[PDB]
Amino acid sequence: MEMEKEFEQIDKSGSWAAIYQDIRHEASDFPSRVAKLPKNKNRNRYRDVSPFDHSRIKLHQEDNDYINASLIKMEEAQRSYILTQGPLPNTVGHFWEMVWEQKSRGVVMLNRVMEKGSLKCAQYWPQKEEKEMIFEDTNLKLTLISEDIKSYYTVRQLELENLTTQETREILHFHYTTWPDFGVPESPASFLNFLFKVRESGSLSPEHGPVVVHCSAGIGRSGTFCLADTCLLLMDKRKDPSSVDIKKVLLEMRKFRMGLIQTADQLRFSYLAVIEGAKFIMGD
Ligand SMILES: CS(=O)(=O)N1C[C@H](O)[C@H]2C[C@@H]1CC[C@H]2O
Ligand SMILES: CS(=O)(=O)N1C[C@H](O)[C@H]2C[C@@H]1CC[C@H]2O
Repeated sequence: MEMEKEFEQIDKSGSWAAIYQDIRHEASDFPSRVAKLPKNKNRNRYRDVSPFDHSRIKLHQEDNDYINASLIKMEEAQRSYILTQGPLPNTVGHFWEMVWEQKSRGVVMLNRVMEKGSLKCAQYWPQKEEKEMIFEDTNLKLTLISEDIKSYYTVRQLELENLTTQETREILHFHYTTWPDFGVPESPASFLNFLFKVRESGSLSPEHGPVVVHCSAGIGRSGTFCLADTCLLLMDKRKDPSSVDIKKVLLEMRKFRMGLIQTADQLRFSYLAVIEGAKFIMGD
């Protein structure tokens, strides 16, 4: 079925939970043996969210190459994404090592450091220009260059230096700051505006390594971001945009990381975002 009228048909019939459970039942199951090794326990935030072995990002290190991060490669859309958990106190150096080694231009953050009165990820970037961060375990230096605070999101320019080689690179930090502590946003307008700002920066384009996108677990809000982006790109590429099937795209992405889209409300929100976004691109 088309999307916008499949949407109204699920609303009127109140069957979002059943649609979402079908996706959970059909989703891929692949091994994650490296994630579960005892030496990696303090490298995982949640015991039930792990990268698959076949798609995990490897650190360029011989001691321990493990990080909780997955490469999502979308062949028809010609886009790739790295989805990862929010960094832990003992993985902030690994996080920036991955950004460096994978040649990423942008980092997309969809959570606040504290939500619901608890810590959802480490403070992993510097908050003042004159107070830079040094990660001694991976030999990197990170400096805040500029910060632009807007009503729904903040963009930061960062400098990452590989202290072994003295090479430097400019990284863009795109921080969506207004996702509610509970539920999903009422309108997708600010989330779509944010997606378009990431696109306009070059951070999603083939002349760079994959964008790094995270929330707390790296599957829920993060899944919504890449699902919406890929569906909108496919609608632009194809002769028949109504042939894009958001459930099929989501199942394809779940071949590369488990659990993408965590609730039926997130699924409904993803439909809403793609529907509204397709009108602004031109459509209607
Ligand atoms: C009732 S439902 O399955 O269709 N469903 C939608 C409803 O709006 C509420 C509660 C439930 C699941 C998500 C949430 O959106
Ligand atoms: C058919 S589609 O547009 O919904 N779609 C094609 C796209 O390339 C992805 C995901 C999905 C089906 C498998 C794969 O080819």
